[PDB]
Amino acid sequence: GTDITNQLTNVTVGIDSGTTVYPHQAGYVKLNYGFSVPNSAVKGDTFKITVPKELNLNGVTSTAKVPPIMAGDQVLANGVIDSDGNVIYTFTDYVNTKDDVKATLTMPAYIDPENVKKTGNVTLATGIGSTTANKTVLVDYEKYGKFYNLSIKGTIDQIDKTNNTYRQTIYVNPSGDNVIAPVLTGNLKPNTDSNALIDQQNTSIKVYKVDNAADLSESYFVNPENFEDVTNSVNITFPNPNQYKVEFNTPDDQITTPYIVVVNGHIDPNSKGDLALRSTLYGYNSNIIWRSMSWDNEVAFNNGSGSGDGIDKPVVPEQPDEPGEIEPIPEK
Ligand SMILES: [Mg+2]
Ligand SMILES: [Mg+2]
Ligand SMILES: [Mg+2]
Repeated sequence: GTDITNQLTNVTVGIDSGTTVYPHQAGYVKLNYGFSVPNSAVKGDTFKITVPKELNLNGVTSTAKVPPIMAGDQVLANGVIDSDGNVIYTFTDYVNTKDDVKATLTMPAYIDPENVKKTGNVTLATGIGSTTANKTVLVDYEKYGKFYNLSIKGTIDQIDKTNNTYRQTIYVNPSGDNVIAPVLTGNLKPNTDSNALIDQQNTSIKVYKVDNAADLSESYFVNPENFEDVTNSVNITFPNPNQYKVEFNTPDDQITTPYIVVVNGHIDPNSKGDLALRSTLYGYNSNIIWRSMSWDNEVAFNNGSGSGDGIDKPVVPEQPDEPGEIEPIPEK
């Protein structure tokens, strides 16, 4: 179990991405590593990759998998994230019989909103031993949309091209206003050829209640101690084609704090369209006027380009036709 980090040779480390990264358009940076393994290495030896706290490796959730390093079709090393957030790779028995091994590794890295608190420049740094790479990038977060007492901010946190999935978060009432009888709907962005498939089989939804608006930062981060899972209290349905509906039904029939809706859905691999979505928050004000406010999220399901050029903005939809009723397709 010798830490041979300093014994690796021909080491290269790099950070690749555009000058601007868009976390809510499934944007991420690519961390790359290259190195030659000394022949003295044996099964059990390890090496450490220094990871900056500003990034979340391989995914936006804690369950993201650390990819193994390969040698031909054999696993060269298996990695794990330690208590410091760094990655520890442990060599397999491949090094016991193979000499002159040269390896590479690329891991997508997402912006960690807990450590990047608002739109601005951030200096990213990663490395192996004394071989480090640095890059300053501009991280962009859009302010939430607000129409009367209805505020909303939708996102697309990441997509998985091979498994045809995507993860989206919708921040309901980030402004902390008073909303009576609120309802959230998620549709395909209208008049577009969206590739999303929204239904009971393809869409998993969880809802969390935030203690207060003050607990939601400009990068939309909420400390785990300030939100709790209330999926049991809302009514989730899919009343129309490719549309989900979340009725909050709180005890007072009013919400005064933000709510986080996490959507894990799927894409139609045979669709030639992009992942285009429109989220709409409905609600009454004190004067019982039923209104609706939307937010559009769109990203190309190409994977080729990191991100950028997508869509992440507010949209005022045609207001509801009937009070208390949602629209099958929120246009305008
Ligand atoms: Mg060896
Ligand atoms: Mg982090
Ligand atoms: Mg706040």
